[PDB]
Amino acid sequence: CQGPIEIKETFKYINTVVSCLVFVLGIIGNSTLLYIIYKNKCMRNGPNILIASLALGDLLHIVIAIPINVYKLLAEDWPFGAEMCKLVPFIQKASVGITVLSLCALSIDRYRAVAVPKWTAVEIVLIWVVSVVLAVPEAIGFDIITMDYKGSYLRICLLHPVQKTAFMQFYATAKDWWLFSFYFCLPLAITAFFYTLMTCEMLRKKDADEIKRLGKRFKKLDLDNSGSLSVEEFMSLPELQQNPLVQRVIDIFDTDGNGEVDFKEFIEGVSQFSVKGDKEQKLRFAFRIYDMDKDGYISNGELFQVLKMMVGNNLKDTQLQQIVDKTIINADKDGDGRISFEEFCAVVGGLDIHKKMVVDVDHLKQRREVAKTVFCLVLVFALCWLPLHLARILKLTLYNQNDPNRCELLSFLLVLDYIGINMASLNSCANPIALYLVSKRFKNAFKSALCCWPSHRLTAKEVFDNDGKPRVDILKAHLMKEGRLEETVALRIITEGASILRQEKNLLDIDAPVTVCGDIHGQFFDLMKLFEVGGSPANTRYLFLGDYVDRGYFSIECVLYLWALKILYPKTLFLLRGNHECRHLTEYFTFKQECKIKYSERVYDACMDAFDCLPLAALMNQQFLCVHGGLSPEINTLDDIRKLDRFKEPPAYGPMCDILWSDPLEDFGNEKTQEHFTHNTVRGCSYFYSYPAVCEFLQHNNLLSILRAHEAQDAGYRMYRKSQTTGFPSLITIFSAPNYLDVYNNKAAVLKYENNVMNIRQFNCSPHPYWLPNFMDVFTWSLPFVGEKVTEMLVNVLNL
Amino acid sequence: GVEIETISPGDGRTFPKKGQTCVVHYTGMLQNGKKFDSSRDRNKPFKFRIGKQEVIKGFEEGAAQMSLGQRAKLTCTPDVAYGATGHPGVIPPNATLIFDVELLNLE
Ligand SMILES: C=CC[C@@H]1/C=C(\C)C[C@H](C)C[C@H](OC)[C@H]2O[C@@](O)(C(=O)C(=O)N3CCCC[C@H]3C(=O)O[C@H](/C(C)=C/[C@@H]3CC[C@@H](O)[C@H](OC)C3)[C@H](C)[C@@H](O)CC1=O)[C@H](C)C[C@@H]2OC
Ligand SMILES: [Ca+2]
Ligand SMILES: [Ca+2]
Ligand SMILES: [Ca+2]
Ligand SMILES: [Ca+2]
Ligand SMILES: [Fe+3]
Ligand SMILES: [Zn+2]
Repeated sequence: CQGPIEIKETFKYINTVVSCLVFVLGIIGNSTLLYIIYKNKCMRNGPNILIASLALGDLLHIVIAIPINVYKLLAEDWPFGAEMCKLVPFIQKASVGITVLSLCALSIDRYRAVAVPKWTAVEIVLIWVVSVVLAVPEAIGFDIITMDYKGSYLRICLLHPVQKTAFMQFYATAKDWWLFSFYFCLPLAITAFFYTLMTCEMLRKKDADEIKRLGKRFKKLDLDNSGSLSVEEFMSLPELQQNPLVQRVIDIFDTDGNGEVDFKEFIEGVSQFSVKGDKEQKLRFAFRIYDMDKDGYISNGELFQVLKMMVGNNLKDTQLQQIVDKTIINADKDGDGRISFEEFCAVVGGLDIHKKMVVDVDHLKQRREVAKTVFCLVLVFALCWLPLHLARILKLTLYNQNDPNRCELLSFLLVLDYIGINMASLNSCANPIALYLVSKRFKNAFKSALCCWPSHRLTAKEVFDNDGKPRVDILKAHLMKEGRLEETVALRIITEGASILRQEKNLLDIDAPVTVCGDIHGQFFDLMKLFEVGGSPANTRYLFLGDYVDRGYFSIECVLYLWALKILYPKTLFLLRGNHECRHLTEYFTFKQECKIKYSERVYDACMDAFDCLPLAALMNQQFLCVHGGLSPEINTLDDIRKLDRFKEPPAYGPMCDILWSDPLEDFGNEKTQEHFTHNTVRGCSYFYSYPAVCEFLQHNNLLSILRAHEAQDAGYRMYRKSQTTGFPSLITIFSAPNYLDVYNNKAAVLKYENNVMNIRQFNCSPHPYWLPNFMDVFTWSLPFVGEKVTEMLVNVLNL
Repeated sequence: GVEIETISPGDGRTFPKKGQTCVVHYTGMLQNGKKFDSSRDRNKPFKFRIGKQEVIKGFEEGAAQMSLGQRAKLTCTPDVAYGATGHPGVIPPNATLIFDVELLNLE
């Protein structure tokens, strides 16, 4: 005829432009949808993972079918091989297989609740495999046969007019009937049949007797019978006058902010605490406790004021503030200085607090928002694939070429057929669009992900200068203000410093003058207090006798600063190994828990590689032997330590453990027996070494005295009995941790040696910021108390 | 399951009573000797009231058996502690706790 010529040319540019709009919107809309699901841990869900399956299934169709489908239109030829031709319809008819079946699974899933989990994984795989099996017929029949237009040999993909088997012949004749049946009749029947049944089930026994039950109490609590509950009337229960969170919970109940709660507001709040309540909404009530102004975001000052109520006078105004900044900084994944509900999930997702917010009620009536998307996604699919199937049916029933005015009827059909194809492609780029416009939960996540795309971690360019030498002033000031470093730079300091330790001998040669320092145990703010007492590390030699970690809350700052100081001054700062630098103790104590919270698990592994390279002992000016612990039964001469293999985790027995764990006797210098070594009951391993053991060892190696650590001293030092041979104190213990464990209230000391003069310089504790037990934040700290208090109120309000 | 061991004696005449507030310093450590919390770290005491279940039943029973100024070591078995649930982030499940508590004042 004459109709199709102009229609085909008219839609040649219309079809390609629409496919471009689908491509641009589809590639960014569907990809962002996947990026939302895995980043946000509350968005995982079970109905929200099938939606991600829709986007992944449609993305594959967009990146493969649409581009080459465009090149069919513009070129009117197939420049590709036969293998590509069987790939075009196979995937296009497979993607609608996932789209159709997922909408069926989503419908069944929602009726399941009304009537990634383990049973979810089978649904995703079963949907995908079943869809692909039914897309095989397209892949079988497509090939390049039977066209020759005016002597021009052109390659065009089409269904084979003659099939290898009669089964495919049946498929070829009734291809539209099979497309209309399994892909249109099957989903729309299943999705609607379960939704029709869902509406009937929800309608019946919705109000039930429960709303009648709560109505009995609501009038009773309303003393003035004003139809609404005031704050004063909530104070009328003796059991609530001592609950600190009643004023907060009333704010959630009072939705309109008029200061008083009516019956409809009362019923809504109780529904949130039902036994059938879902995880995501109970976490929202806990979120609304802190969010005072109902702006959806927890701010620094609002988190403090809420906590000040529950904490009471158990903490200072400064201490409660200090953990609030740290909680905000660590939980703020956006850097906006405030916490949203998505960030609130990442903190308390695995705390299982929602299992405590339980009362004895039902009828959550929350199935409105979640099921709107499922019925809207089916709504979008129905209104996009409806025109295409309607064109084919029009051909089957009403079209007859025997009619005189046949051309006019085909004119309307071919215009609609091209439109039906264009709308059918639109469904591949429409599902993210509908979600962003329908659901609040997806809307907020989309705003943050796309439109929105001290807490500052120091960067490698700032800590290191152009020569690779770390700058101590910058690193000290930032660390002292609770600052942290980049994950890579933290590794760089530990690894670069550990190499310097690797080259240095087991037995150090240290010349006077030098400062000897004892245990630090993570007391970073006490560590800087040490440095002014002994002098600047640049021009004063320091010897640390071990114990850099554990028992404190700033262990990583002590490690980073000392290892950073090791790099800048390899020849004037000397580090020795203590019993806490091993995997055995840090698992037991808090160093590992610190590394997980503060930097990562990978930084912790790097520390143990460096902790293995730590020297065991040092020889001080050829008269003093410096060691963390004491002597060993298996070591009689200094060269014995030189032969040891230090690049390993210390064994539970042997010379190395005896070096790092041995203690002097309680009656040292006045022992009742002459036994040199006895089992150490206090430590549980290594040995006690007595006064005869020390003097023999000093004389045999021509040594004057021994400097050690590893024992707490009230004055920071302890001068033991003087050796008979030299008249000098045989053993000296240096403990440089002031107010050790913040319970001992002791003093710390550093030993200054110069001009053969023995000097002891003491210093006291310094103020340090406050960390909660196990480095936790205030949300983990308080939610067990929030969940208990709100449950105590709700049960007292309702059950009476 | 509450065990009380005396560390330093008090006056032996004054005891906490129902309805009034106890002011104590406490040091909470696990059965293995690992410390997790203590009020002396904060340099302020801990205030709680007898009979309103502000603390776990194990801690409350021991504090009522202490005299004014007395300091004693308390044992908290899981039945009179956080039990099988524990406390998220501090206490491993089914852990026995040891508390070193000093009674300063009563109101
Ligand atoms: C900011 C709001 C929270 C609010 C926090 C404070 C006022 C600061 C206060 C110094 C608590 C400490 O915070 C640094 C910290 O003290 C511990 O370290 C601790 O040594 C401990 O065991 N103590 C403290 C001393 C009294 C005994 C016991 C306790 O009775 O603690 C109580 C406790 C945990 C009750 C649980 C609550 C959960 C229920 O499921 C469970 O029901 C069985 C009972 C505490 C005092 C609550 O009444 C009050 C709070 O929680 C806990 C290991 C965890 C606790 O932080 C939570
Ligand atoms: Ca009223
Ligand atoms: Ca109201
Ligand atoms: Ca706010
Ligand atoms: Ca934020
Ligand atoms: Fe130590
Ligand atoms: Zn030590």
